Amino acid sequence: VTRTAAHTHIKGLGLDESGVAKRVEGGFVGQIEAREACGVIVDLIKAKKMSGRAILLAGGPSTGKTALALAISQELGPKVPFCPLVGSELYSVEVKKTETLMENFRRAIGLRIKETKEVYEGEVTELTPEDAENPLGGYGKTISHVIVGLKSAKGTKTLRLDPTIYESIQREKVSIGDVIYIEANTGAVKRVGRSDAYATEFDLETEEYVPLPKGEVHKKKEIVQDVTLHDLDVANARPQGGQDVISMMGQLLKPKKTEITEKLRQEVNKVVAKYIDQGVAELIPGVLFIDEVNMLDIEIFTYLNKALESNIAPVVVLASNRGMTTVRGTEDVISPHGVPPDLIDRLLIVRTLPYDKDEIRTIIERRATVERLQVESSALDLLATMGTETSLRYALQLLAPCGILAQTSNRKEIVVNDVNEAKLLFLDAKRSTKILETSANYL
Amino acid sequence: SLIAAHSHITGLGLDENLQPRPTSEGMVGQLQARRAAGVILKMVQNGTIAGRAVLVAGPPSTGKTALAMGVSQSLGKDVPFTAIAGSEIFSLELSKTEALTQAFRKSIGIKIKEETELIEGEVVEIQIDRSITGGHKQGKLTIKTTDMETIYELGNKMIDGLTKEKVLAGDVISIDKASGKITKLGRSFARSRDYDAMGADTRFVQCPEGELQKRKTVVHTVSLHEIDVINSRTQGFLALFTGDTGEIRSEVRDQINTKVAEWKEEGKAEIVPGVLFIDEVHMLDIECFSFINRALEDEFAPIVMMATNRGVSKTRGTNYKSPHGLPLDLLDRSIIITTKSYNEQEIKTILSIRAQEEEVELSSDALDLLTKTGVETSLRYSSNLISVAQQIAMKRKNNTVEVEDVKRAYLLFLDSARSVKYVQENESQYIDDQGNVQISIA
Amino acid sequence: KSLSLIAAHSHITGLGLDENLQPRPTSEGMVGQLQARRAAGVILKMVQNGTIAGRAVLVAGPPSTGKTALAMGVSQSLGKDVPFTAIAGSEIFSLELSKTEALTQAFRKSIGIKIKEETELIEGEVVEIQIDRSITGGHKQGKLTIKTTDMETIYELGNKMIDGLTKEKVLAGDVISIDKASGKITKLGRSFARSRFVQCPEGELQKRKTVVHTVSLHEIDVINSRTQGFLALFTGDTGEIRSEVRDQINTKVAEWKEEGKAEIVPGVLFIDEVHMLDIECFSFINRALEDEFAPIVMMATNRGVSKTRGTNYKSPHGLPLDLLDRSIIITTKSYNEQEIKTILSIRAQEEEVELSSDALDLLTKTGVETSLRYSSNLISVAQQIAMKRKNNTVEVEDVKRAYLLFLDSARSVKYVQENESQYIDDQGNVQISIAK
Amino acid sequence: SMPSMDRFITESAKLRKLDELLVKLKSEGHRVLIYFQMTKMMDLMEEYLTYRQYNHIRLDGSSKLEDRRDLVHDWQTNPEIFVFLLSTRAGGLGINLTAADTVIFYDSDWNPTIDSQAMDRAHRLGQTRQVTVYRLLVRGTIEERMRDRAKQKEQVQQVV
Amino acid sequence: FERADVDSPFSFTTFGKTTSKFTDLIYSSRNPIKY
Ligand SMILES: Nc1ncnc2c1ncn2[C@@H]1O[C@H](COP(=O)(O)OP(=O)(O)O)[C@@H](O)[C@H]1O
Ligand SMILES: Nc1ncnc2c1ncn2[C@@H]1O[C@H](COP(=O)(O)OP(=O)(O)O)[C@@H](O)[C@H]1O
Ligand SMILES: Nc1ncnc2c1ncn2[C@@H]1O[C@H](COP(=O)(O)OP(=O)(O)O)[C@@H](O)[C@H]1O
Repeated sequence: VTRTAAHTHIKGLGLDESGVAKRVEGGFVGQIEAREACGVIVDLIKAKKMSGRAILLAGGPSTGKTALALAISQELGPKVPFCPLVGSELYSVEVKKTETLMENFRRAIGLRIKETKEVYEGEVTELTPEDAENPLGGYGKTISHVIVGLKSAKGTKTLRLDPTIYESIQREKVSIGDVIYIEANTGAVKRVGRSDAYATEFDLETEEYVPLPKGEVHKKKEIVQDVTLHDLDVANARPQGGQDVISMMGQLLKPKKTEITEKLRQEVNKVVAKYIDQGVAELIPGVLFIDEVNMLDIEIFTYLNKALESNIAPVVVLASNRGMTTVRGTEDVISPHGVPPDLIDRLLIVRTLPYDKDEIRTIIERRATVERLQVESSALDLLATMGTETSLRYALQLLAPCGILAQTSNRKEIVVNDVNEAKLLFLDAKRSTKILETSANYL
Repeated sequence: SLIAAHSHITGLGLDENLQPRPTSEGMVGQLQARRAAGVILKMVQNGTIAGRAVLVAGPPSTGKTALAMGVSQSLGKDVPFTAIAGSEIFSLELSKTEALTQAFRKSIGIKIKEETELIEGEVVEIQIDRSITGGHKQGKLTIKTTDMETIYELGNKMIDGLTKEKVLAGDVISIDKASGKITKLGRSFARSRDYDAMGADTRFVQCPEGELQKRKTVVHTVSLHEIDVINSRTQGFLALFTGDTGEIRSEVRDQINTKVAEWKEEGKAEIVPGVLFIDEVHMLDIECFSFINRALEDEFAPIVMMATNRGVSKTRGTNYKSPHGLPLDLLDRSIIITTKSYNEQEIKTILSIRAQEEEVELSSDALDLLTKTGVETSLRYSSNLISVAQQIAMKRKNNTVEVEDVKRAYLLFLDSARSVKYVQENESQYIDDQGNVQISIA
Repeated sequence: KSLSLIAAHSHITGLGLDENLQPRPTSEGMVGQLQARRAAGVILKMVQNGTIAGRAVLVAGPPSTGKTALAMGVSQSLGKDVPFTAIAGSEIFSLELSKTEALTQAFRKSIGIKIKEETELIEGEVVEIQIDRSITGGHKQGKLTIKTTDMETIYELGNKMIDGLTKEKVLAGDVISIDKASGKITKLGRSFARSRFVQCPEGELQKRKTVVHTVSLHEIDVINSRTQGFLALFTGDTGEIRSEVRDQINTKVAEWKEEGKAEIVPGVLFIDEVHMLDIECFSFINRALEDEFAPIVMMATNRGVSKTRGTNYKSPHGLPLDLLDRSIIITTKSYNEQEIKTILSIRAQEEEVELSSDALDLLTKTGVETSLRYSSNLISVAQQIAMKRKNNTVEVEDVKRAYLLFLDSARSVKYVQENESQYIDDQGNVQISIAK
Repeated sequence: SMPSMDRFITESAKLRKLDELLVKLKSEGHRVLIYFQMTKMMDLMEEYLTYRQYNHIRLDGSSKLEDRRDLVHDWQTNPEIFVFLLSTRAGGLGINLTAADTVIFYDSDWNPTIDSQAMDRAHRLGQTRQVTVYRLLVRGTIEERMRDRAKQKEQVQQVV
Repeated sequence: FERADVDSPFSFTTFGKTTSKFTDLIYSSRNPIKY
C-alpha cells in the first residue's frame, strides 16, 4: 500500500509546549537532551532574526544524527526551505567548489511575493497581417502590424500587435478558432487549445478542447509566488524569458554553471529589499544541512569561515562520526570530528548518545509495526539480543528477509526458526571479517 | 546472437518454496547463495521497500556475476536492471555524485497508462495545402471503410508522416492518434493507370469493415532519468542518446518527484522499482561511498547489489586497509551473501553445461582430463580450452573431441603458473621493474 | 536597501577615534585594542590621502582577536563611493581562470574612475494626453498638458514621442520623467488623487542634474575587450582578459586624468585568511604591488610558523620572507575580563536581549574560561530558553540550561578521548556493538 | 501551465467517487438527478459535465418561472437528456420526475424533511423501474455529526 | 474558497502596466537591474 525506506516512522521531535521531550512519541526513542537542543534550534530558526548560526551533531555511527535533522525539517514544515546536502556534492567538474557552496547557501533563503499579471485572453476570431511598403529593404521586418480579434464571455476586443509580439504568437502555432493566453509582463503566449463551440471529433492531432474564458478579455490578477534567491541569481545569470534575440538563443544552448559575480548578488539584494520595502515580498530564512562533513577539505572550511560571517547566510547543520581524524587536504593536523578548530570555535556541538538493549528492542518493535509485520515476542527478544550483539542496523535490515521467509511458508507471524534461517543466509561485518582473516586466496 | 560467458544461465533454478534444485536453469551448486538471491528477488518483486544494500563476496571464479545474471534473467521484463562496473563513475563531463545519481535514477521505472484511438480505413481523398516556402502546411483527408465516410483535418506532423512513404488515394493505412504512427497496410483499389515512377507493388489487402475508430488503453514504461533529461532543456531527447546531460540541477529533480507523486495520486502512473548492480565496487573513491551512505536512505532508491572479489585491502582515496575494500559505514548498512569454492563434481557439471552451450561434443576421458586440469588450474582455463580443442578436432576432420586434442591445446596455450615459472626461469630475457633487459644472445 | 538580518560584525560602525587619531575606550561599537585601532586609523588616513599606492599591511594575531572586526571597521569608516574588495584566500583557485588572472581581477576591482556629467530631465505630473490617429496609422498628432506644483504647460508631440507614450502606457494622474535625448520614459507612480502613490514634483519642469559615476578599472577592461560584452560582469565568464587592452586602458585613464575629464580614486583590497594562497600567488603579488594603479592591500591571518603552501619548508605566518619584507605588520592581543564583558554587553544590546547582571557575570566567567565566540553564541540560545518559560529577562539558570545543552571544544575533546572506541579513528576502526 | 481539469476532479474525493459511478451510470444508459445545497456547488458541476459533454440542465432559485415549464416538458418528452441539476426545495416540491430513479444527494443533510420532500419528487407513480437513492459522504467529518442529528430527527419525526 | 490559477514563472521584469477602435499593445519588458 505504502513504501518505507530507512525513515518515515519519524514525524518530528515530539516535544511538549514547554520544550520537554517525552520518552517515546513521534517515532523517537530516548535522546532527550539532543531532541530538546534541536527544539531550541527549531525555535531559533522560527524566530527569523539570526543569520549564520551553526550547530554540529557529534556522535557515533547508527545513533540518530540524520533522523534529528529530518525531524527538524518536518518540524519546520514545507513553508520554510530546507536544503539537504552531502559533503561530496561540492566537487564539480564544471565550476569551483567555492561557487557551489555559495550556490547552496543562496538556495536556502526563500521569498514569498504577491505579483500582478496583466493578461489578454480569449478565442481568436480573426488574424489579419498587413504588409510593409518595401519588404526587402534589409532593415525592418516583412510585416508592420497584425490585427487579432479576441472573443471571451461578455466581451470582444480587437488588438494591433507589435511584430515582436507576433513572433511569439506564431511560434506556438495559433490559428482561427484557438483559445490563447497572452501575458503582458513578458510577452509569453500559451495556446490552450481549440474552442468547443465548433466540432470535436473531426481532428487527428489528439488535441484538447476548452470553453470560452470567464470574464473580460483584459484582466489584472494576483498570483502569490514562492521563490529562492538562487532562482533569481540563475535567472539573471542566464537570461531567458524575454522576446529579444539573446533570451531566445539562451533557451537552445546547453546550460552550464558559471561563477556568478558578487555585483549581481548585490543588485538582486537591492531589488529584493525594494520589493519587501513596498510590502509585497516576505523573506524566509531557512536551513542548509550537510551530512558527512568530514569529506570537506581545508579550502571549503576556510571559505566557510568567511561565508558564515555574512548578513544573509542561513542556519547550517552539520554531522560527523570521527573521533580524532586528520583534516582532508592537510598533512599533519589532527582536530576533533575532522573539523578544524577555527571553524569549531564558531559551532555549537550537540552530543548524540548510544542506546541500551530495551531501546534497541522498542526501535525494532516500531520498525516492525511500520513495515506491517507481526513478530512473536521470543523472536523479538532474539532480535534484540542480536542487535546488542552485532549492530542495530543489522537487526533492522533482517526483518524483511524474515517477512519473506515467513510468507513463503504460508504464515503471518515471524518465529524463532525464521530468525535462525535469516541468520544462516545473511551475514554481518564481523563474521565476514572473520571469514576474510582465515581465508585462502583473498576470499 | 553470439555465445557469451553467461549465455547458459536463464533464471535462478528455484522451487515454489524457494528451495534450489541441484541442477536447474544452467546453474549447479551454490545452494545458500541461490536461496538468498531468491529471497532478494522476492523482495524486489514485492516492491514495498527501498534502499537495501546487498553485498556478494567471494574468491575469483565462484559465480558472483553468474548469480547476478541469474537474478536479472529471473527478474523478467518491465523491471529495470542497471548493471555497471566500478570504473564507469569517473568522467570528464559529470561529477562522481552526478554519475551515481544518474545510475540510481536509471533503475526506477514509471509505468504510464494512456488512451489512444486506432483508425483503419481505405484512403479516398488527400488535399494538402502548403505555403510558398513550404513552412505552413494544412489539409484534409477523406477516409472510408465499407460502412462510413469521414473527413479529418490534418496537422503539420500528420502531413509529414503522409509525405514520407507516400500514400496514393486507394491504399489501406493505419492511424494511431496518441503515437502519431503512419503504417501502410497495403493497397485495395488496384489502379490500372500508374506513373512510371512510384509503384505501390504493395501486397493486396481487403478493405477493412466495421467501425472506423476504436478506443484502446495502452501502457508504456519510462525511466526517471529519462524524465529528468527530457525536462532538463529544449532538446533532451537528443541528449538521451548523445549522453550530453551535464549536471542537471536539483530543482528539476524536486519538481519531477512532485509530479510523479501527483501522477501516482491521480492513478495515471505507477512506480516499479528495479535493481542497480555494481560489479567490482572496490574501484570507488571514499567520496562515492559517502554519497551512497546518504543516497540509500531516500524513497526513490533501488535495490543495490554490489560484487567484490577482494579480501582485506586498502580503500581507494585513503591510506588504511578495510575488509572487502569498503568502509565500515557502508558495511554496517548491508547484508552479505558469501559464495564458496567448488568441488570436482560441480566443476565437471559446469564443464558439461558449457560444452553443451558451445555445441561441442566431448568424450568421457576428455571430460575427466578437463576436470583434472580445472581442479589443478582455474575453472576458466579449462572452460576456455573447449573451443580450441574443438577447432583442433575439426582440423583433423572428426567431430568429437578426444584426449589428444586436449593435450595439444594444453601444450599450445599456457596457464598463469606455468607462464610465471617460464618468466622466473628466464628473467634476463624480459624487462624487469628497473628497466634492465638482456637482448643479445651472445 | 541593503537587506541584512544580523551579522557577526553588524554592531561595528567604524573606528572610534578623535581628531588626533586617538582611540576612545568605547566608540562606534569597538572596544579595546588601542594600538591596532590607531594603526588602522593611520592606514585609513593613507587611503583617504591617496597620494601613495601599493602598500601592503599585514594584520596578524591569535584567533578571535579583532582582525575581521578591524577590517569591517575600516570598511565602515571609509564610507561609500570608495572601492573595497574583500575576498578570501580560497576564492582564487578557479577552473576557468588562472590564479594570477583572478588576482589581477581582484586587484583591478579596487581602483575607480570618478566622472561627473550633466543631463536634463522633464519630471512632471500628466494633466491630459490627447491623441489624434489616422485609419492606417500614417500621421499621429499629440497634445500633452503636463505640470508641476509650480508651473503648467502644453506640448505638441511628434510621431516618435507618440510611439514612446503609447508604449509604457501613460494615463492622466501619473508622475513621469522623460529624457529628451534618449527617449526613456519612466513611470514614477500616481499622484495624490484618491478620486503606488508619490508626491507631485516642484520647481521647473526642465531640470538639469549632475550625476557622478564611479567605474572600476575591471569594468572598463571587460567593456574594451571586444570578445565579450558587459554581461560577463554579471555572468562571470570574463575568461583571461589579455594585457594589451589593459595597456590601452592604463594609457587612456592617464590621458583622461591629464585633461581633467575624470579623477582617480584608490581603494582597499582585503584578503582574509591569506595563508591559504599558493607560492605562485605570493610571487605574483611581489611584482603586482609596485604598479601605479595598485590599491592598498590588507591581509589577515592567524597562523604561526606554519608550512607555506606549494613548498615543503616552514615560514612565519605562512608567508615567505620576500613578501614579509614588503609589508608592515599590525599585531593584535588577547582580551581581558572587562573588555570581554563589554563586548558581550554590546552583543546583548545588538540582538535585543535583556540580560540580568549575574547572568552577565556568568557569561563573562565562561567567556574567559572557554572562548569569546562561545559566550557570544550562547546569548541568543538562552533568550529562546527564556521565551519558552514566558519571561523576558534571561536569568542565571537560563544560561546554565544552554551551557548543559550545547557543548564547547574542550568538553567535546574530553568526551571523545573518553569514549574513542565508539568513533572512527584515523585508521577506520569502529565498534558499533554494545556487548562484548 | 493552466489549471488541469483532471486535477480539479481528483483533488475532491466526493467528485472523484462521483466520476467513478457516472462511468457505469452512463454505460448502462440511465436517468440521473443530482441535488445540491449551494449555488457554488452547481456553479462547478457543469464544468465537469463539459468534460463529458453530457446533456445536462440546471434548475435553481434564480431561474425564471417560465423556464421551469419547458424544462419539465423537455424532461418528460426528450429521453436524451442525462443530468438534472436540482436545488433542494425547488425541484423537490411536487415536480413530476416519474421517469427518473437515480438521485444523487451530494450534501442533502440540512434537514430530513427537505430530503423527504426531495425523494418524494422522483419516487412517484408511473415509474417503470427500480429506484436507487445514492448518498455520498465524506466520513469522519462534521457530516458525521450532522448525519447523527439528521438520523435523530428522522427517528423522532418517524415515531411521532 | 481558493480556486487554482495559472501556474507561471515569476516575471522579474518591469513593463508598461495600466493603473485602472482597437487597443495597441507593444512589447515593453525591461530588466529591473540597471547598469
Ligand atoms: N531515537 C530513534 N528512534 C528510532 N529510530 C532511530 C533512532 N535513532 C536512530 N534511529 C534509526 O537508526 C538509523 C541510523 O540513524 P542515522 O542518523 O540515519 O545514521 P547515523 O546515526 O549513523 O548518522 C536510522 O535509520 C534511524 O531510523
Ligand atoms: N553455478 C554456476 N553456474 C554457471 N556458471 C558458473 C557457476 N559458478 C561459476 N560459474 C562460472 O564461473 C565464472 C564466475 O565468475 P564471475 O561470474 O565473474 O563471478 P565471481 O567473480 O564472483 O566468481 C563465470 O564465468 C561463470 O560462467
Ligand atoms: N574590539 C572589538 N570590538 C567589538 N567586537 C569585537 C572586538 N574584537 C573582537 N570582537 C568580536 O569578536 C569576534 C571575533 O572577531 P574576528 O576578528 O572576526 O575573529 P578573528 O580574529 O578570528 O578573525 C567578532 O565576532 C567580533 O564581533
